[PDB]
Formats: sequence, structure tokens, C-alpha cells
Amino acid sequence: MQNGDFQILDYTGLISTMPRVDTLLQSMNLFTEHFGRTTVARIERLDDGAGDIKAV
Amino acid sequence: RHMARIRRSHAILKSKAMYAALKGTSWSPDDPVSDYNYYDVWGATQTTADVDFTK
Repeated sequence: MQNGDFQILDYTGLISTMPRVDTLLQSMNLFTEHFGRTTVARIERLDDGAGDIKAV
Repeated sequence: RHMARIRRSHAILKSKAMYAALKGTSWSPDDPVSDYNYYDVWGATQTTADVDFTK
């Protein structure tokens, strides 16, 4: 390096820093990925149960 | 599907009937003919050990 025009310097390298990023959820494998073909998805649901039986 | 529904409905009734016995009464929801009250039938009474948690 050169300080001004007639003087020299000592160069000590560079310092770098990056921000944090969290990855807790990705480590839990909690989601399942599907690859479709269009921008519409359909889901179907079914319910069932039981009932009473009165005396006869 | 209908067969499974029928099985589950009978199973539920059995549990309800078993539970109704502890309170001292027979289980016959829709029939007065067999609606027995065991405390009355055998001539006994119910004792209550009431507990107070507020003190």
C-alpha cells in the first residue's frame, strides 16, 4: 500500500462478517414435498362414527 | 362400512351399560319395563364421603 503519495503502509488483510440464519424446522423433517404440474390442488376428507342403540 | 358401524355401535352400548351399573341403576334408556334402581330393589342407601378441597 501507499499512504498519501510519498509514504508507505502495512497491510493487515480483510475482515468479513455474515448474519445468522436459523434452520431448526428443516432439521426436524416435519414436512413432505410433492411436485405437481399445475397451480391447483385437491384434497378429500371422510368422516365416520357410531350411534346409540335404544331398548326395544 | 355398514358392518363396521354396527359393530362400533354395539361396542359403545356395552361400555355405557357397564358404566351405568356403578351408579346403581340398570341401563334401559327407552324402556320403563326393566328400569331398576338397585338401592331400592335390595333395600339399601347411598353413603357420601364428600371431600372439601378449599381448606
